[PDB]
Amino acid sequence: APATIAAGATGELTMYYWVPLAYSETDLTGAVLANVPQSKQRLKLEFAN
Amino acid sequence: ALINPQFPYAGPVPIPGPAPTETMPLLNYRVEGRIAGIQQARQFMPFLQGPHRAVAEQTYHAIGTGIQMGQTFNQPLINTQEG
Repeated sequence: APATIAAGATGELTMYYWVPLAYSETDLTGAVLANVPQSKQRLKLEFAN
Repeated sequence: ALINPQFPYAGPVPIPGPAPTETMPLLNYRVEGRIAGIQQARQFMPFLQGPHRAVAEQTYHAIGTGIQMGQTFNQPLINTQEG
């Protein structure tokens, strides 16, 4: 992300987030079995405005 | 089939089902069928039952007649050799 965006300028930003279910790549505590239901998962995201 | 715990596959389609109709009935058919037109014994065809000749043989009749008649000329007499 640009440190500053001057008057009249347009800045381009990139951000990444990891939403964990499993604790880590080797510890599956918290992981979700999703091949067991037709019932949908919901990942709700509210963005800046 | 796979079942996964803890999300288990419901143990049935349960009692909340919507019976939509009672139209289940096929009414038996009752009928009397008569196909009775007068039949006439015969049909016309161009040809039935023939085993037509692909080639015939040559065929003939016969005659002869006449008599035994003749005009003849003979060899001359000759000296006899031996005997």
